[PDB]
Amino acid sequence: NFDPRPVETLNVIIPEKLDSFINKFAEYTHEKWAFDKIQNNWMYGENVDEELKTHPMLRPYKTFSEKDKEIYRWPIKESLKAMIAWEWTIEKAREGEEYNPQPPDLSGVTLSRELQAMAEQLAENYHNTWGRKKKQELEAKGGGTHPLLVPYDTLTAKEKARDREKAQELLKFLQMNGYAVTR
Repeated sequence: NFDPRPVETLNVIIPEKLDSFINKFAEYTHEKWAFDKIQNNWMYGENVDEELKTHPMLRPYKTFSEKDKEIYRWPIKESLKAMIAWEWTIEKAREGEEYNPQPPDLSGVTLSRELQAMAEQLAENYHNTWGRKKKQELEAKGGGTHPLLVPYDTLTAKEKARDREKAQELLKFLQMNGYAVTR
């Protein structure tokens, strides 16, 4: 049984100051995506094409329209709104330690046990968001089920990994930019 209730973000307001973090982290997430594509021999094209390995978003984040930037900014805003809804504090406590994209490597950033615990809550909320969306999709398309429509805690480690990776990346990037996140 699975009744996912992701945190309701619609009326959560992110403080204006965090817009600098949103834009830097959006840029990073695009750069990481682009890096992997370019490593796999992808190139700029006017259309997405898996045969030719072209993609129109293989160019600098700074050249994007607002709409295209929002592709990366929206999920980050949704993450921060969850954190704010949970009454976590996010404060710039320290100076940050921070077409051929070469994004920062996050593999050397270590989260405290307590930040890892916070990453688990984020990960579960990602799963709940996907899950509630998936139930609506299924019903709109005529029913059926999906094997991952189970509570987060019941997922295997492999099934948890994508959500865990997402949550860690956000917290690591916050830490690298000098933010303390507490509850």
